[PDB]
Order: sequence, then structure tokens, then C-alpha cells
Amino acid sequence: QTQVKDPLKLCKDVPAYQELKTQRLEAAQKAQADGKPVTFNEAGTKQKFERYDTAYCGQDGYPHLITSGQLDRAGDFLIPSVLFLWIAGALGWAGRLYLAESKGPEDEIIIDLPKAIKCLLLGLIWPVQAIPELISGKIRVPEDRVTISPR
Amino acid sequence: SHSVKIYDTCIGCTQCVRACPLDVLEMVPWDGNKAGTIASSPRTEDCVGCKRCETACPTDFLSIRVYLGAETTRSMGLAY
Amino acid sequence: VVSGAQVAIAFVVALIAGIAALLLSTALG
Amino acid sequence: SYNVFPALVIITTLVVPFMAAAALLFIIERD
Amino acid sequence: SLFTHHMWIGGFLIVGAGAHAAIFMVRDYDPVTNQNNLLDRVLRHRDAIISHLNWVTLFLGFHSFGLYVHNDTMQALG
Amino acid sequence: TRFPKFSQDLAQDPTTRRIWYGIATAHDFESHDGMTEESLYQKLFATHFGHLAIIFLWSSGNLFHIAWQGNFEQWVSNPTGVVPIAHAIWDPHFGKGAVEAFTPEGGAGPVNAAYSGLYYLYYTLGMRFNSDLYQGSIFLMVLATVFLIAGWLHLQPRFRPSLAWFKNAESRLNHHLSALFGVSSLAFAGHMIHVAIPAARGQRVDWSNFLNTLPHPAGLAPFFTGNWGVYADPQAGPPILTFIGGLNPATGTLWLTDIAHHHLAIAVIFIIAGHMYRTNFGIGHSIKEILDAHKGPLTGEGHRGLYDTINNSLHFQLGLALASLGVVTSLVAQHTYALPAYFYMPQDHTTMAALYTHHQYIAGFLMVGAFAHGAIFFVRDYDPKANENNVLARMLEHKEALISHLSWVSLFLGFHTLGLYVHNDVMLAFGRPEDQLLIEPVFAQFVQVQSGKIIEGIPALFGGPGVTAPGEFLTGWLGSVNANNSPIFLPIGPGDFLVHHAIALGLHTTTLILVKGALDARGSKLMPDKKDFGFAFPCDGPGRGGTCDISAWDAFYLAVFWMLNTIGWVTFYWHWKWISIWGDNVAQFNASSTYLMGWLRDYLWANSAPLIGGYSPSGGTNALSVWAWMFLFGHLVWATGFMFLIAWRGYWQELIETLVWAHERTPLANLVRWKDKPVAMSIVQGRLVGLAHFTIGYILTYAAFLIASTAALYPNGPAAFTPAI
Amino acid sequence: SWKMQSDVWGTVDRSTGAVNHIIGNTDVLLGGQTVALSQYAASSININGWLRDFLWAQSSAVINSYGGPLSAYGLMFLGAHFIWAFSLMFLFSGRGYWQELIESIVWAHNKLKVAPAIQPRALSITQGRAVGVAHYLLGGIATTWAFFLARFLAL
Amino acid sequence: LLTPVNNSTAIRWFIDNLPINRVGMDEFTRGLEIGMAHGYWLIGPFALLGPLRNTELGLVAGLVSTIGLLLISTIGLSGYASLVEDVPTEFDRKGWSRLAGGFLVGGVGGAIFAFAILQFFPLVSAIAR
Ligand code: CLA
Ligand code: CLA
Ligand SMILES: CC1=C(/C=C/C(C)=C/C=C/C(C)=C/C=C/C=C(C)/C=C/C=C(C)/C=C/C2=C(C)CCCC2(C)C)C(C)(C)CCC1
Ligand SMILES: CC1=C(/C=C/C(C)=C/C=C/C(C)=C/C=C/C=C(C)/C=C/C=C(C)/C=C/C2=C(C)CCCC2(C)C)C(C)(C)CCC1
Ligand SMILES: CC(C)=CCC/C(C)=C/CC/C(C)=C/CC/C(C)=C/CC1=C(C)C(=O)c2ccccc2C1=O
Ligand SMILES: CC(C)=CCC/C(C)=C\CC/C(C)=C\CC/C(C)=C/CC1=C(C)C(=O)c2ccccc2C1=O
Ligand code: SF4
Ligand code: SF4
Repeated sequence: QTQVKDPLKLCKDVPAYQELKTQRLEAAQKAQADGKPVTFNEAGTKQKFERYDTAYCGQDGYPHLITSGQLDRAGDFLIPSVLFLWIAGALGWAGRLYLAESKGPEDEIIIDLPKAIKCLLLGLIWPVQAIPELISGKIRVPEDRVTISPR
Repeated sequence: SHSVKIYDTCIGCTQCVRACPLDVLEMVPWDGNKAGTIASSPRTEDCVGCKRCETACPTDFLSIRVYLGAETTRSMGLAY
Repeated sequence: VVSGAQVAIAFVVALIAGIAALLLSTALG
Repeated sequence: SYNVFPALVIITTLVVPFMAAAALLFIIERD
Repeated sequence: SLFTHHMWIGGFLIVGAGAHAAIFMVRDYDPVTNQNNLLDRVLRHRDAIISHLNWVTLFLGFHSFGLYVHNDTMQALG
Repeated sequence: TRFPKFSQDLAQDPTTRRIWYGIATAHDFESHDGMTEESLYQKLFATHFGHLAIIFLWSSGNLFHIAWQGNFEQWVSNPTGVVPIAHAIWDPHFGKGAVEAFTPEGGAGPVNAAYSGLYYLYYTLGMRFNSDLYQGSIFLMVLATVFLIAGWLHLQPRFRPSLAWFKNAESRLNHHLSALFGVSSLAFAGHMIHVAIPAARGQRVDWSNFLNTLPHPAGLAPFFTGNWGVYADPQAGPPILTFIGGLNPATGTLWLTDIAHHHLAIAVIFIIAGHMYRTNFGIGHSIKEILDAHKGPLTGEGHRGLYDTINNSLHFQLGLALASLGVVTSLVAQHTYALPAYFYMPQDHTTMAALYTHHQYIAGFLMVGAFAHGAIFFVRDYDPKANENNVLARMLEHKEALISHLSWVSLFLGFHTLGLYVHNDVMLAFGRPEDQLLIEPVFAQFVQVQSGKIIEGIPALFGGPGVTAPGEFLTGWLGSVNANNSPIFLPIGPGDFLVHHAIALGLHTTTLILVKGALDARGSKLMPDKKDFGFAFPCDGPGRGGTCDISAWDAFYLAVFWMLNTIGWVTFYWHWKWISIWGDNVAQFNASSTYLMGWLRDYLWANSAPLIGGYSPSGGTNALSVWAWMFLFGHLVWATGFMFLIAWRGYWQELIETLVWAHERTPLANLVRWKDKPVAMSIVQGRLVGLAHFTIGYILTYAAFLIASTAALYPNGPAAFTPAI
Repeated sequence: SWKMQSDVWGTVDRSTGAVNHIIGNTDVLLGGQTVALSQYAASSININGWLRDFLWAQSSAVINSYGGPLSAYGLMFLGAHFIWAFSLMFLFSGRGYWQELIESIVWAHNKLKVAPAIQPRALSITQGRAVGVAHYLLGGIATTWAFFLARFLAL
Repeated sequence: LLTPVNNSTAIRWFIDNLPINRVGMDEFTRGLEIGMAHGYWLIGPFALLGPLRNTELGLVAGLVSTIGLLLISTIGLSGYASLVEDVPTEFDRKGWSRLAGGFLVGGVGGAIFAFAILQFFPLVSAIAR
């Protein structure tokens, strides 16, 4: 057992990140002249480690994310969090909009496209409608209209 | 032998009697429904417990109930 | 060491636990 | 300092299991 | 790859032969067509066929896989 | 057919189902013919004496075999150079290669090494000679006889206690807290101070001299005059009661004088605790009075009725007992490695692995059984009238909210945790390991820092344990938490993050299966009258869409898989993190535990090599050949379980009818006839037997792997440390 | 796979006239006067030989395939193990559990006006068997596929 | 169903005159002949394929092995005999019980006789030398 007092520092200070960063750039310059089209070319790899330079790295040299809510690492989890909840909330609200306007079960196996695009467009701004339905209790059915089992 | 009970929700549709492959069931006259009849289980010593009668019963929750009980040669369906 | 006398003593103690277990198991049945 | 009784192994692991199985056969099959 | 691929294709098709032989027996079998013919007489000793097949699988399984288990045990016992 | 005598329903069955179900229902005393409540409690009290006696006979057998066949005195003289011996081997199937592989160097004959840790327990308690172990073995066999006599005696008509005696909750709590917990802990503090601490000092104290041996030179004069610090003072003789805190840096284990003071301190707490409830002396609490007062405005009737609910339901009481035992058993596992008590046990790596894995699997079974008897309680004992609107009936009232949110958490954990592992696996495959999702476990590192771990970017919120625990233990505690080769609060990283959420997935999912089974035990929409059918029944047939595995028993059966999977994830993680520590390969653990190929290759594939080389055509056999054989045996048993779990009854029943035909038509064999008609195993029995093979094969495989990989590649280590300041 | 690698396929040397098979000739101790056999003849006669010399030894290509061109086989090897294990959820359970679980989930969708008109049912008893055997076959066959192709395209 | 395997005449005569079916026998003598037959051949696999087959005490080890197999078989047969209750004479409880006793006596005796032949078969040609 060996205590790690400093598990994380800036990646640009870690020498195992400088190992990796030069080892990736050398592979990107190897494929630029006398090479093959790759996902990370020489300018793509420069920008990749331009982003990782001000990140936190462990001793292996790989970036580690901080998800505690701290705001110098808000791009690590907090900003992808708002982007997720907007897009996932849009798809959830759009299905809820389409379900209420459904003619029947045939609208569930044959998608009514101008109804579906409109619900998917109206779902895009879902917190314009959802939170005024969320404080009113309009988001939920009363308890004596929802089936339950014996107790 | 299994216990085959008939509850008062029976509408006298006779579908459990037709479903039964062992002739456990029969219709007797009744006054509790418009058909004037109700299923009865006089011959449950022949009941194998297959629950085809329960499958045929249309009432929400069913008017006929099979309770699997002590196993016999007849109720285990043994030809040996 | 566990001498041969002590092995024999242990089986006598085990035999008494055996008849005690026999008393309990028939009173339980 | 290798202290075993091989006859106790034979009796307790072969003989009395076969006799307990015979005894249990009489218990579960009688009457 | 070619050995393995065609081994798998062949095994799947043989199982489908068993499936559609069974579908024939449920759907298209008729007692009037098959009176004391080869098909009717196989059905009349199906207990003899399956019990002998039950025996020969037990024989084969004991006397083939049990050899591997014998060998595992003998090698482990030195 | 009179077996089984407790069930005339089963006894008149003419098939082989009579035998199986008589065995399976033999301990279900409530469902037996002619059972009354009073005769049930009287039978249980004596049965519990028999189970107690088995525990003491088991312990006396371990003591006898270590004394008679082990090497305790040889190990006491040389604890690092001697492998402890469980018992000798006499196996006539052994060839010459197996006899010499199990015969230790210079040894007389084949032996099994011991991985139970009993030597470290016996040594730390102060046992030093084989005569100590033998007199323990005799004493526990006599103690077993006493409990067997007690069980027999309390079945005699003069000594069978009344039903009101068994339901005297207040007196049982007062006695079990004060004497069974308190006095027993006080007595153990007596053993440590009179026997075990002087043995660690090198002073032999036993029955022949303990009456004339002061455990402390000032003896019992500082105790009664209130000058208690003399027992902690090094200048007034060797101390017996201290609060040094942390671990002893010479041994890597707990201070013995801390252990003695711990058991003395908690003995006083438990003896005081057992004066709480009202017995025959006017003073004390009524439990019914405490529960009935605790009724708030949101929870309806509160705890009213719960006294008669608990006191009249043995399945509720057992479910509470199993759940508490299961939590404590896990706590034993977590604290035995983190804060070891036994001399030379942290140096025995195989024993530490075996003990952690043993107790976590026991804790997993106890947790599942607690929910099983909680489900049995709801079908058999739960009265909705006497529990009207209390906290119990209100759980059933919002049970769809409980199950749907437990379903949500498990899907929420499962989608993202698997998704992160798969993301990292794809990154490693494509040569982009710097694009892994490596989440730092900062909330748990926060917990370590509050206990005084020094971690750079994580703050001590209240000011550290100098502020929050300013006791006498603080120097020895902080010296042990920040030391290298110290097991207290191991360093954690992103691999520790991902597996802890996998563990949380397994905890929430197993709970979801168990809670849904306990809350739908009485009925659902698919089967509203399920309580009329009981805990364990196959199905309600193919109608209403089909109803296989609808019983509360079947939710037990499904959750055993999930418990085995969860404890598998827990014990895999413990083992790989510790063999990376023991093997000086922590950087390999930190690199490869963040993706699932690293678990397959660097944990499973790499550590299987000494195991599956336990016997071979090239190199013969070695001591690992029994684990190699058990490892294959466990794969075979586990896979045989799949046959019962997949191929269900009606296939086998038609197969058996042809065998019945074959027997009756075969000459010389049809003269022999069965007394019980051969039938296929029942639907429930096929699930139980399949689960049993699955579970036994699961445990035997991992035990063979855990022991053989540790004992061959990482068997021993120092465990001494240098304290940190 | 094992018999061809041990007894048939391999390289010849233009010196010695020597046949070097892909695996190459275990020595069987036995006395200890060693006996030279092919690896299939010396080791496939018990299950531990199949586990150690076939499954453990030849999986080294597929479990080390990451970071190179056979890494898709390493991903397929892990993914097929997953699908195979996933099948056992269907094979070992029954639909009455799943229908009751769907009931509590339909409650939460009912409570928030997101219940669909096409009522969610558990799979039929027959379909649950068919789903289980399809994923069992798919996972098991694709594991061997990834194992075989990573083994022989690497050596 | 009536088959040629079920219906051959000198196959029926052979089965009818095996000692389990032969007219006029007592169940002891039935068991005695059955045991003597089985114990005789059963030593063969034990003596030739057993673990001590290549040592000089291989036949003795195979003999004690066969006796062990017959004793455990007799436990099943004698236990079966105590529990049958079913039919008259040969399937009487005492009938099966006498067969179990005869089987064990004949079985051990058949193994000992087969042991003596395998141990002392050089004596049948000892006159010429
Ligand atoms: C209208 C779409 C919709 C909405 C708003 C919801 C909402 C919810 N689901 Mg449900 N669900 C859905 C579809 C939806 N679901 C479908 C199609 C399935 C079958 C796969 C499920 C199966 C399911 C389970 C098993 C559970 C939930 C749960 C929940 C609740 C918690 C969030 C969650 O766990 O999501 C998880 C979502 C899924 C697992 C399904 C997502 C699959 C796709 C993305 C949805 C389909 C989109 C649809 C086709 C869009 C059409 C719009 C267009 C026509 C305009 C939340 C009320 C949980 C709960 O009860 O919490 C209390 C829970 O345990 N859902
Ligand atoms: C590896 C095998 C495996 C896996 C992945 C699962 C997964 C699951 N089990 Mg199951 N289970 C298993 C074996 C497994 N089980 C076995 C052997 C049994 C004993 C029969 C059970 C018994 C069981 C019970 C009793 C319960 C579960 C539940 C669950 C769900 C738990 C929540 C969760 O983690 O959501 C995350 C989901 C997953 C991790 C599943 C995989 C999702 C995949 C990877 C996404 C696929 C995307 C892909 C592109 C689509 C395919 C397209 C392709 C055809 C082209 C999850 C679906 C519980 C449940 O339903 O909770 C609500 C539940 O109550 N399981
Ligand atoms: C169903 C059912 C049942 C069952 C139940 C169960 C089985 C349960 C479980 C449960 C559980 C299993 C629980 C547990 C829990 C635990 C807890 C609750 C704990 C907590 C703790 C804490 C909170 C602590 C704290 C702390 C810390 C953390 C550190 C520092 C110190 C301290 C101490 C402060 C019954 C029988 C009743 C009946 C009815 C039905
Ligand atoms: C080829 C053939 C055949 C045959 C087959 C077989 C299979 C046979 C076998 C055979 C056998 C298998 C034989 C055996 C024999 C035996 C013997 C010869 C025995 C003897 C014994 C003895 C002599 C004994 C004695 C004794 C003793 C020692 C002691 C006790 C008592 C007694 C008396 C018991 C037949 C005819 C069908 C037909 C034709 C062809
Ligand atoms: C206890 C006692 C007196 C023993 C005396 C001594 C004796 C005769 C030992 C013999 C024991 C044995 C091995 C009895 C055969 C068990 C059997 C009927 C297995 C077929 C079967 C299989 C394979 C399944 O997968 C399955 C799944 C779901 C439901 C039912 C079944 C099922 O039926
Ligand atoms: C284009 C595309 C893919 C759209 C997505 C399509 C949309 C909208 C929903 C998707 C629903 C789908 C695809 C699957 C859910 C199936 C299900 C109720 C599984 C639970 C279940 C399990 C886990 C068992 O083990 C089992 C065992 C034996 C009998 C029954 C069962 C059983 O029922
Ligand atoms: S369970 Fe089957 S046999 Fe019995 S009454 Fe119903 S249909 Fe008839
Ligand atoms: S029990 Fe059901 S099926 Fe039978 S007659 Fe009544 S309603 Fe019809």
C-alpha cells in the first residue's frame, strides 16, 4: 500500500502525459507525409492536447474528470449535464405531446409525421411548457384515476 | 386432489365446463345471474390441475379457481 | 502433543455428546 | 507426526454412509 | 472459417428439419392416409425408440465424457 | 407411506415427489399437521440448542485436528517460515505424485494448509501449546453436550416454557443486552487482560497460575478508588487499558490493550442498555408504549400495532435478525482487512482473501434471506386490520412508487456504468486510452480526508480530526492512516469509481427483485389473490398471458443470481486491488481496471495460470492440483445447473414415461418394481435444484481460483509499517 | 482447430526435413522418462488440457488484440460474452415476474400521462424462450468466431 | 406390440430357464446361481483394470474389490426384499430375502472361485513340467 497524496495535477506538468502527447503527435506527423487518412491528423492532435493541457491528469498521464460541481471543471460534467437534460427532456416531452394527440393505437405503430415533427419541434423548448405544468400539478393524474393492485 | 372453487361472479357462460379435459365441471341451475346457471365442480378427484378452466373464464378476476393440493395418481396424470 | 490417551479421552467425550444428541433428536421427532 | 486412523476414514466415509442410506431407505419406504 | 461456417449452417438446417417434421405431425398428419404404413408403425413404438435412444445417450455419455473425467482425476492424483 | 409424518398430504402421494417434498418442508414447522403456536416455540427453543451444539462441535473438531495433526507449536516458534496446517490427508486414491505434492518439506505425510485463520486467532488469544488447543477441544465438546442436554430437558413436560415466556420481549432484551452481549464482552476483556496480553508480553498465564498472577502490579486498587489512569500509564507497570488508536506498526494489527479497552467500554454500554425495558421491578420501558407514542402527521398511525405484529410473527423477527446479521457480516469483512486484529494474519494473504470472500458471500445470503422471510411474513403473518394505516401498511400502499423508482435507479446506474466501461473499452481498442472516461472518486476521497488522510486537492471541511476527534487515539490513528503498507483507507482512483457504481447497481437491482417480491407477495394485477396460494408455488398457468415465476419464492430465486453477481463484483474488486498491492502492480490495476478487457486479461486470465497448471502431462502435479480439480468441478456443477434452469419439467416427464415403459417391458429387470412412481421433479424443485447447482458451482469455482492464485503468486508479505508524521 | 494446429498445419524446414507444427510437441513425464507426443495427443485427453492448452493458451491473441487491427475481434469477444450472459435473463426467468414489474412501471407512466395506448406486456412464455436461445446462440457462436479469427490472423 | 425380439422360441426357452425364472427352484438356489455367475465374471474388470493390476497382489485386490461390490449390491437387494410386500412365491418378502442371501453367498463364492482359477491356472498344465 502506497499513499498517493497528490492523485491529480495539471496534465502539462505530468511527464507521463508528455510521453503520450509527443507519442501521439509523432504518429500524426508520420501519417501526414507518406501516410494514410486518419481520424486525428497533425492539426487534429494539436487541438486535442491543447484541450487536455489545462485538464487534470493522474500519474498514468490520462485526463480525469471532476464531477463535484466545481466550476473550473464545469465543462467536465455540469455543461454536458444541461445539454443532456435539454435534449433528453425534449425527446421525452415530444413523446408525451404525441401520445396525448394520438388518434389511437394505430398512431403508435404508424407514425403520423406532421404530428410527430410538430411534437418534436414543440418538445425542443420543453421547459417553456413543462415547469408551468410541474408546479400546477398538471404534470400528474390524481390518485383515484390510476390503477393499483391489491395490498 | 386439487380444490376447484366457483365464486359468485359466475355469469354461466359454460366456457370452463367445455374447456375441461377431465369432465370435472358441470352447470347446475342458479338464480344469481341472467343465464340462470353456475359452474360446479363435483368430480375434482379427477382434476389434474391443468387450469384450462381458468383460462376460459371471462370474468375479471375469475369466477373459477383451481388450488393445487395433494397429489394423487389421477391428479398427477399418470398412466402408470 | 496429543498422546494416544488424549485421543481416547476425546472419543469418550464425543460418545457422551453423541448420546446427548441422540436424546435430543428423538425428543425433537 | 502424520497422525491418521485410516480405518476411521473407511468406516465414517464409506461404511456408515451406505448404512445411513440403507437406514434412510427403511425410513422413507416403510408402510 | 470455412470449416466452421459450414458446420454451423449445417447444424442449424438439421434442427430445422426436426422442427418442420414436427410441424408436419401437428398440421398435416392424417390417420386415414397413414394406416399401418411406415409412419403409422413408427408412432406405434415411439416408446421403444425413445427409451433405446435414452439408453444409448447415457451409454455414450458415460463412456466418452467419463473417460475425460477419469483422465482429469488420474492426472490430478499423480 | 408414512414418511413424512408431519404432512398427510405428502404422505399419501404415491410418487417420488413425496420424498423430495418431505425433505424440503421438514423445517417449515408452521405448516405441519397439528402444529400449535405453543408447541412451535417449544420445538424451536430445543432445535436452537441443537444448532448451538453443532457450532461447538465444529469448533472442537477444528481445535482437535490442529492440536493432533497441525503444526501450531512449530508455527508459534517460526510464524513466517511455517505454513499452518488444517488437517492431515489420508486419500487412498492418491498416487505417489499426489502424496509428495501435499507432503510439506521434511514432512511426515500429506497435509492441507489452513486458510481459516484459526492459528492467528488461537495465537492472539494467548494459546501457545498443543495442550491449550486440546483442552479447548474437550471443553467445547462438553459445552456441546450441555446444550444438547438443555434442549432435551426443555422438551420434558415440566420444563417446556409457556407461550408467554417466549413472548416476554422486554425480559429477553434486558437479558440478551446485559448478559449475552455485555457480560460476554466483559469476560472477553477479562481474557485479554489476564491471559492474552501477558502472553504477548511473554508471560505464561494459565489456569495453574492465574489466581496468583496480577494482570497489573497495582491490581484492583486503582479500579475502585477511581484513579483509572494507572492502567494506561507506562511508568506504573505495563499498561492493560489504552487508547493508542490506529494499528501497531510492529505488527500491522490492532493494539491488544486497545482491544481490551474496547470490549470493556462496550460491555458497560451493553450492560447499561439491558436495563432499559420493563420487567417485574416496576421500572423500565414498555416497548408497546414507545412504539404507540411515535405517530406523526405524515406517516398515518405511525408505529401503532407493530409490537403485536413483530412479537406474533417469527418470520418478521427472523427477517430482522437476518438483515442485521447480514449488515454486521459485511462490516466484519470490511473491517477485518482495514483494521486487522490477529497477529501474523495480514502477512497471510491467502487467509485475508479467504476471510473477506467468505464473510461477504455469507452476508449476501443473509441479506437475501432477510427479504425472503419478509416476503413470507407478508403472505403468512401480515394482518392488514391490526396494522391499519401504520408505517407497515403504508409501505404496501405506495409499493408501485417504491418499485418504479428502484427500477429507475437500477436502470440509471446500469446504462451509464456499463456505458462508461464500454466507452473505455472502445477507446483502448482504437488506441485512444487518453480519451477514456476516468471519473475521480472525490466524494470518497472527501470521506478519507475527514478522517485525516492527506489528499492534495480535497478539503477537510470541519478542520480535520484534530478538531473533530481530539481524543487520546489521534496520534496513533493519524500515524496509521497516512503510512505506507497500511490498509486503512486505500488509495482510490477512476477504476475504483466505476466498480463502486457497478456494486451500487448490484445492490439496487438485488433489492428491487427482493422488494418487489416482498411487496407483490400478497397480490398483483396479474394475480390479485396470490396470498391464497402461499409463498412458493410454480405459476398460475398459461392463461392471462402466462404466469411463470409469479410467486414471491421466484423473486427470491431470481435475486440469488443477482446477489451472486453482486458479491462476485465485490470480491473480484477486493481481490484484484489487493493482489496488485501485494504483487507491487498497483499501476497495472489503476490502468487496466477502467475497462472490461483489463478485468478479463489482467485479472482472470493472468491469475488462472498457476491454478490450471496445478496438474499437467508435462510437469506432474503440485499442491494446487486439488484447487485445479475443484475449479473444473465448479464449472461442471454450475453448468449442470443450466440444464435444470433451462429445460423445464414437461420435457423430462415425457422422457421418464418412456423409461417407465422400458423397465416394465425388460426381462429380468421388470421383476424389480419401484415402490414410488418415478415422476419428473416439480416446477419449483427444478428451479431450486438448478439454483443450487448454479450457486455451489459459482462458489467452488471462485474459491478454487481465489485460494490457488493467492497462495501461488502472492502468498506472503511484511505487514510491518513505519508510522507517518 | 486444435487437431489441425497440433497435428497437421505448420511449417517445414529445408534443413532436417523437420515438420514444425503450429503448436509443437508436449513431453509427457510419466516416470520421469519423458515421452514426446503431439500436443493434441498429450493434452486433449482431459478437460484441464482443453481449458489450459486450448482455451487459455490460444485466447492470448484475442485478449491482447487492443491497440491494433485485430482489436475489433477483442471487442466482439467481450461483446459476445455479454450477449450470451444477457440471454440467461430470459432463459432462467418467467414472464409473471416481468409482467408484475411492468405493472409498477406502467403505474409511473400512468401517473405522468405517458402511458401508451398499446399496453406494455411481458413477452409471451414461448417468445421469452426464443429470445433466450437466439441470444445464447448469437453470443456463444460469435465468441468462438472472435476467438478463432484473432487466433489465426495473428499467427 | 408383438415383435420378433419379444417372441422367439429358443429365446423364450432360455429366459424361462435362467435361474430367476426356472421352474421348481427355491429362491435361495435362484440367488446362489445368479450370484455365482455374476461374481465369477465381475472379478475380471477389477483384477485386470484395477489400480494394482501391474503388481503381484492384483488378483487379491480384485477379489476383495468384487466382494465389496457384491456386498453393497446385496444391501440394496436385501433392503428391497424387506420392503416389497407385493406378490406370492418368488416375489414374496421372504422369497426376495432368500434370493438376496443366496446372491451374496454365490457372488462372493463366484469371485473366490474365479480368483482361484486366475491365481492357479498354471496348475492345469503342471503335469507336463
Ligand atoms: C414518450 C416516451 C417516454 C417518456 C416520456 C417516458 C418516461 C419515463 N419512463 Mg419510460 N419507457 C418508454 C418511453 C417513455 N418513457 C419506452 C418506449 C419504454 C420501453 C423501452 C420505456 C420503458 C421504461 C422502463 C423499464 C422504466 C421507464 C421509466 C420512465 C420514467 C423515468 C425516466 C426513465 O427511466 O426513462 C428510461 C426510458 C427508457 C428505458 C426508454 C427510452 C426508449 C426511447 C428513447 C423512448 C421512445 C421515444 C419515442 C419513440 C418518441 C416518439 C416521439 C415522436 C412520435 C414525436 C419516466 C416517467 C422508469 C420508471 O418507471 O421510473 C419511475 C422505468 O423503470 N420507462
Ligand atoms: C450480463 C447479463 C445481464 C444483463 C446486462 C442484465 C441486465 C438487466 N437486468 Mg437481468 N438478469 C440476468 C442477467 C443480465 N441482466 C440473469 C442471468 C438473471 C436471472 C434470470 C437476471 C434477472 C433479472 C431480474 C429479476 C431483474 C433483472 C433486471 C435487469 C436490468 C437492470 C437495470 C440496468 O442495469 O439497466 C441497464 C440495462 C442494461 C445494462 C442492459 C443492456 C442494455 C444494452 C447494452 C443496450 C443495447 C443497445 C443496442 C445498440 C441495442 C441492440 C440493437 C441490435 C439488435 C442491433 C438490466 C436490463 C431488473 C430490471 O428489470 O430492472 C428494471 C430486474 O428486476 N435481471
Ligand atoms: C421486506 C420486509 C422486511 C425486510 C426488510 C429488510 C431486509 C431490510 C433491510 C434493511 C437494511 C439492510 C438496512 C440497513 C441500514 C443501515 C443503516 C441505516 C446504517 C446507517 C449508518 C449510519 C448513518 C452511520 C453513520 C456514521 C458514519 C457513516 C460514519 C461516521 C460515524 C457515523 C456513525 C455517524 C421485514 C423483515 C422487516 C418485514 C417486512 C418485509
Ligand atoms: C457364448 C454364449 C453364451 C454365453 C454367454 C455368457 C455371458 C456366459 C457367461 C458365463 C458365466 C458368467 C459363467 C460363470 C460361471 C461361474 C461359475 C463356474 C461359478 C462357480 C462358483 C463357485 C464354485 C462358488 C463356490 C462357493 C464358494 C467358493 C464359497 C461360498 C459358497 C459357494 C458354493 C458359492 C450363451 C450360453 C448365452 C449362448 C451361446 C453363446
Ligand atoms: C432421495 C433418494 C431417496 C434417492 C435414492 C437414490 C436415487 C434414485 C438417486 C437418483 C436421483 C436423481 C438424479 C433423480 C433424477 C432427477 C430427475 C427426474 C431429473 C430430470 C429433470 C431434469 C434434468 C430437469 O432439468 C428438470 C427441470 C425442471 C423440472 C423438472 C426437471 C426434471 O425432472
Ligand atoms: C427501433 C427500436 C429498437 C425501437 C425501440 C422499441 C421500443 C419502443 C421498446 C422496446 C421494448 C423491447 C425491444 C424489449 C422489452 C421486452 C421485455 C418486456 C423484456 C422483459 C422480459 C425479460 C427481461 C425476460 O427475461 C423474460 C423471460 C421470460 C418471459 C418474458 C420475459 C420478459 O418479458
Ligand atoms: S384444472 Fe383442468 S382438470 Fe381441473 S377443473 Fe380445471 S380444466 Fe378441469
Ligand atoms: S366459472 Fe367462468 S367460465 Fe365457468 S361458467 Fe362461470 S363465468 Fe363461465
